[PDB]
Amino acid sequence: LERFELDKRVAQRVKEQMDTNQREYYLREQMKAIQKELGGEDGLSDLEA
Amino acid sequence: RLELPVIPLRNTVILPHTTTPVDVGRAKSKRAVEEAMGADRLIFLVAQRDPEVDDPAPDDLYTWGVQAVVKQAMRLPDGTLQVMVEARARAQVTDYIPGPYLRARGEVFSEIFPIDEAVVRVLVEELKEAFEKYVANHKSLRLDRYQLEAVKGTSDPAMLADTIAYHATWTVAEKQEILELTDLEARLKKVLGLLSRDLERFELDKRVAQRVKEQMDTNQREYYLREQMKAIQKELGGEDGLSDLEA
Amino acid sequence: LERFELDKRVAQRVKEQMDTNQREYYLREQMKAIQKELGGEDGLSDLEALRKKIEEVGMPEAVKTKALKELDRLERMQQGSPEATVARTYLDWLTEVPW
Amino acid sequence: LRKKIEEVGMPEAVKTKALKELDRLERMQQGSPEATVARTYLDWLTEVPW
Repeated sequence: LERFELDKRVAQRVKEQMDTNQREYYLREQMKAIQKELGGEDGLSDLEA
Repeated sequence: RLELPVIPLRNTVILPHTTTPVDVGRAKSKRAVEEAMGADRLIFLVAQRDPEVDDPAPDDLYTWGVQAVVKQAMRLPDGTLQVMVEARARAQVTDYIPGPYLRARGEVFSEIFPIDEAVVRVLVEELKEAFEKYVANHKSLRLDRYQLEAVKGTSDPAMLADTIAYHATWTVAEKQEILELTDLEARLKKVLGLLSRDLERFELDKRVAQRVKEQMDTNQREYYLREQMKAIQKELGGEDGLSDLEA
Repeated sequence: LERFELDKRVAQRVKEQMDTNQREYYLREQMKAIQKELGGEDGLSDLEALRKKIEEVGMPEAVKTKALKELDRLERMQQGSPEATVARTYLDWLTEVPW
Repeated sequence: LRKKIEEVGMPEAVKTKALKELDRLERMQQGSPEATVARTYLDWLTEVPW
């Protein structure tokens, strides 16, 4: 029963780990979505020149 | 105007002729509410700073108070007394006596509003248009749609402008910036500019939403095509050839 | 008549510059806020002090430009194997060369 | 290791960099390389008495 309980706790632990990996990923992609929009502000109409 | 009670603003700015609650959470301002019930119900609402020191400090107050005849004043005495205000007009806080609690003199009723009510009520209509375009696109700020029944069927442009200014929710400092202005005509310019800025933020939300879906598609299919190409490379006998001194 | 039309256009465009400034203000809030929250205290305020300093470090124009480009290629790497440290030491060099 | 910096006497610069590498902590300490190298620099510094 003890090793049942430790397996339950480590299963919930890697569950929380995976959920944090995913949530961090969505926040990282949101960060890069903010990040894209400064070099394109700088990069404008060089091409016609 | 007559050392009327300074009952502070708890994260609000009380605008002329709109109902917005005022309570107490301290005995100090409860004594201002006691003289509000004692000086025959004409109080002097002064804005205090972002989150208040537990005593009203002299650095708390700001220049423009508002004149408010108390509509309702509930007695729930445990340190909280629901003294309601539907204000009359703003005024400049002339001086301040340092407390606790603080006294303040204030200017007379602001009953001066400019001429050409045709252009001002066209601006009222345009502000109604912009607030319809704002709330129907900003449900995202947990905004409400009974705030647009509170603009239709009324003839006071002051009550109208204060209705759209408060029910377009933002920080206390910008409502105080609205409370700075004595003109009827530039106050709607202020509200329109702030809502145009926040619709620009809604457009920002749109473009970063587009970019987030783009990043999902690009990074996933890049991983997809990399493992495509490397499976192809391990199908070929170019796995043999990569040996030089190994060879 | 044309002068008052120019008055209204200038007032609306000053409001537009305010809206773009406040949009950029929120975006800078989010870039520093995420690289504080999803970063290591902005690498002990490295990005903050440098974006302050690119102004403060008097430089020529294209050099200021390239410095902001160093700013833009970062704000995603401060744990990093060189991808942090290469642009961090290069920002630190071209701040500490006397112009 | 948060208590450690004012548990052990320091010079000002060692104190301040110890506070710095304290600040980069308090997350996952098994991966995430800013945290583990902050923990190592916090140990290798703050366990030097002064």
